[PDB]
Parts: sequence; C-alpha cells; structure tokens
Amino acid sequence: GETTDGVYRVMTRRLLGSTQVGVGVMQEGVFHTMWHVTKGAALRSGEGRLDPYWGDVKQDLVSYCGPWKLDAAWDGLSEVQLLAVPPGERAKNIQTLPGIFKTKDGDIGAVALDYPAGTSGSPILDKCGRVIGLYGNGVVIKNGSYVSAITQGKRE
Amino acid sequence: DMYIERAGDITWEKDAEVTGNSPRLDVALDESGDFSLVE
Ligand SMILES: Cc1cc(OCC(N)=O)c2cccc(C)c2n1
Repeated sequence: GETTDGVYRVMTRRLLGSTQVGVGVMQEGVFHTMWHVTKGAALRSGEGRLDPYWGDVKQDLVSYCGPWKLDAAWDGLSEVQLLAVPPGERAKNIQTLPGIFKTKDGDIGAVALDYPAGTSGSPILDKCGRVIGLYGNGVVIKNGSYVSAITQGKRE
Repeated sequence: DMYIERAGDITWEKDAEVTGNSPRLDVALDESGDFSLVE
C-alpha cells in the first residue's frame, strides 16, 4: 500500500456515502491513530491491508504494522500547530498555545480548538516538525466548546 | 470496512492561522478512556 510518511484520513462506506471517521500518522512504516476512530479494526491502503499491532482503550491509542513510533513531547512552554484534517476539507495548520489537563496522575497539554469528530487523530507538532501527540480525545467546557488532550504513547 | 487516504505532509507552516485560548482544567480519566470535568 501507501507506506509514505505523512497524515491520512480514515474513511468507512458502512454508513451513507464515504464518511471520514478520523485521521492518523504514517511514520517509519507504522500507522498511528486513536482507538475510538478504528475500534481496533483492520484498514485498507491500495490492495494493502493494515493490521493492528498495539493498542490501549484507556490511552485511546492504536498502532498498525509495528510498535508506536512517536516519542517527541510538548516542552510545556512553546506554541504548537494542530495539523487539522477535517471531513471533505483540506489539511490546514492551526498555531495555538496549549492549556493544561490537571489530573490526579499528572498534567497533560490541552489544545482548545473546535473541530468535528471525524477530525479525531489529527497530529500536534513542535517547531522542529516532530509529532508530540494526537488531537481528538477530551472534554466539552462551560461554553459548549471542545478541548482535547495532547495524547502521546511510549516508544520501546 | 475502513480505508486510509493520504491528506498531506507533517510540516510546521510559518504564518499559519494563530488562535484558540490556553485553559487550565481539572479532569478525571475513567477506565473507558473518557475525560470528564472535575469541578
Ligand atoms: C474532535 C472532536 C472529538 C469529539 O469527541 C471524541 C472524543 N473522544 O473526544 C467531540 C465531541 C463533542 C464535540 C466535538 C466538537 C468533538 N470534537
């Protein structure tokens, strides 16, 4: 299939038309997305098939064809960019300063950008271009607006 | 059955649109991987 590094849409025909359920990153032969996008299901790329290798419902992450590859982290300070890939619309960089998810286990980056569900899995970038996690699991605030964690996995 | 379609390169685009705020929130994470506002 297409094994080229970069960002992808995740489509199903199981509903009406071709419906974008999410986004993911191909890097070093491995596809990364959020568990709630695929539910662990296998993926088609050309004739090529992509089979799940690692996942965790609680982290809401899943890799295909190999172990999780993305190790870079938000530094707590600098601005970032959501490389947002919405349904039927072109990939598009938003620059933003992340807020914080404060949790009984620790603190995580939060990006307060409001985008459809089918955008879940779009990657978050540092200034060097490295992916520091994925947008699309989070929380609805007082306003009615949406705020996402920066979700990153571990690399062995 | 699901399939993937390439959407672009992973690049920082200088003079990208700059917006959204930076809120500090107290949140819980359940076993289902759902976040929720602790207040
Ligand atoms: C990108 C995204 C994802 C969501 O839910 C999925 C998740 N697990 O956070 C959303 C839920 C409600 C409203 C909006 C605007 C959402 N946007």
